[PDB]
Amino acid sequence: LIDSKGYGVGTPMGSPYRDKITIAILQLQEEGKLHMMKEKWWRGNGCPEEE
Amino acid sequence: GNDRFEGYCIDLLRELSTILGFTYEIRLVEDGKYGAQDDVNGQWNGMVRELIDHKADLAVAPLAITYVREKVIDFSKPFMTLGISILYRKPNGTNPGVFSF
Amino acid sequence: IDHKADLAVAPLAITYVREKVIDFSKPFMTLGISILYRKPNGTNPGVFSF
Ligand SMILES: CCCCCCCC/C=C\CCCCCCCC(=O)O[C@@H](COC(=O)CCCCCCCCCCCCCCC)COP(=O)([O-])OCC[N+](C)(C)C
Ligand SMILES: *[C@@H]1O[C@H](CO)[C@@H](O[C@@H]2O[C@H](CO)[C@@H](O)[C@H](O)[C@H]2NC(C)=O)[C@H](O)[C@H]1NC(C)=O
Ligand SMILES: O=S1(=O)NCN(C2CC2)c2ccc(F)cc21
Repeated sequence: LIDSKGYGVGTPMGSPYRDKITIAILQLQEEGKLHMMKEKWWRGNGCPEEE
Repeated sequence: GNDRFEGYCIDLLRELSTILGFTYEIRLVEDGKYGAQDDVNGQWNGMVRELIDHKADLAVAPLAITYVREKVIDFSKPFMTLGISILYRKPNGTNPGVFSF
Repeated sequence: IDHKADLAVAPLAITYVREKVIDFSKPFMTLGISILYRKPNGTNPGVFSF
């Protein structure tokens, strides 16, 4: 990796939701749902080199 | 409706709707950009323009946290980590090695 | 919480429970939980391995 960055639900400048989205992301991450959704989409065909 | 879409950031937005409690209208951004301050005058494009102008409430999309976007909108705290990396073809040849023995 | 501090510059990992009582900044280092264990002591094939 060249740098380290990250995504994020963008809210307008001073919205009251960014302190409620932050809670509702940290809740999903400890429950393992942010990994459960990523394994549902980013897998696809698990390409081998098989040979 | 909202039933037109699928994917990661649609399944994320369902889970944010269940926990916090709201209804949501997923609207495609009209520009097709995300955010870019045009250096000739200074103006935003895409989603970051539609959050400064308060035409949106959330921006659930691959909207990477950068230094310049954070001074004009407020991001949440990351739902996915990453970095810039090089994409290139696999080399489809084999090393001959005639002295392989 | 008792306002005896202003910053908490330390390895204070962002968790769900700490975020509801204090406000973190946005991460200066990324990580995860991982297993620490000894290396297996290695191979040492003898010189009379044949
Ligand atoms: C199919 C082809 C067969 C052909 C020959 C068959 C004949 C019999 C052949 C070999 C018989 C050897 C006995 C078996 C030993 C068992 C293993 C052992 O103990 O290893 C010991 C090795 O230390 C040695 O014992 C080395 C001795 C080599 C013998 C020389 C071969 C015969 C010479 C030519 C004969 C013709 C001469 C012409 C007329 C004079 C040490 O144990 P280790 O833990 O395994 O070592 C690792 C530890 N370390 C690294 C610190 C050391
Ligand atoms: C695996 O390696 C460890 C690390 O060396 C071995 O344990 C000790 O090794 C030190 C080396 O400085 C000795 O001073 C100690 O006396 C060793 N402890 C003992 C012998 O109880 C360990 O023996 C190795 N184990 C295996 C199965 O290879
Ligand atoms: O853009 S951030 O919010 N802050 C910067 N960093 C760490 C410095 C690498 C990271 C590291 C991982 C992320 F997911 C997000 C960020």
